[PDB]
Amino acid sequence: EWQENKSWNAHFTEHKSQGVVVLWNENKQQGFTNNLKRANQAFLPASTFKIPNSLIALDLGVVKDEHQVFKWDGQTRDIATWNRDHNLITAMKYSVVPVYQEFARQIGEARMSKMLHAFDYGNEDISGNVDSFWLDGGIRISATEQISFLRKLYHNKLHVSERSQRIVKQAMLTEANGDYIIRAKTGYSTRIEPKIGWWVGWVELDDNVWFFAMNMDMPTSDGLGLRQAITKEVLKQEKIIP
Ligand SMILES: O=C(O)c1cccc(-c2ccc3ccccc3c2)c1
Ligand SMILES: [Cl-]
Repeated sequence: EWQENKSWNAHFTEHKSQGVVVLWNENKQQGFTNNLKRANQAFLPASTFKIPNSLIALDLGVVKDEHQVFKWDGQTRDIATWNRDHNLITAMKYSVVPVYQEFARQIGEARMSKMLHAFDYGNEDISGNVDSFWLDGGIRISATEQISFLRKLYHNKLHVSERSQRIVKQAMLTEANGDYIIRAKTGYSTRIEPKIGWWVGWVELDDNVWFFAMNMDMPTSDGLGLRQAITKEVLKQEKIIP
């Protein structure tokens, strides 16, 4: 059951942008969004794919645990934080594509495809290069589809071990204070139009969980901070966070 609240569009327009925020109240099993059409439009997941990618790599033993070090390959890239050693935690924190590209190559197309179908993840289509299909291949996912996937992750209901799901939820940790915990993952899609940014995850409260998934137009990297800012303004508006 779903309600459309066009008043949230103000948060996008104030910043001369366009996008969708989708909220899900777990206690009440009710969803909310500013744009039901865009809520169900499928986009490239980009670095939000690092969630399913981590789960599969851990569950197959490609990644031993969250401490295993993935050594920088020595190739200088334009993102400074990528030119260093990483573990699962920091690789997630800094969206370190090269690390996850090597995961995908070791996972393999066959096992990746099988796992994404078991996850019911998006259109489950890995068409393209195994090490970049989530950036410029055929895989697509909508904001509402992100929520269904995330809800299964939260409840340890995905078809991987509980350990794998706990580790990935730890690596998703983004913000925590006395009022809430946010576990989430950002995304930035540029190789295929329209260029968008993602932010998907959930807000843990004492007595409830609010799942969220947003995407917005991102013609330039200058607006990437709006992914979190716009999401948080909606959360504040709905009195989910002070
Ligand atoms: O936020 C992310 O989720 C993310 C995921 C993957 C890559 C990048 C990325 C890539 C190129 C950039 C260029 C200019 C400024 C920032 C840039 C950031 C960000
Ligand atoms: Cl944690």
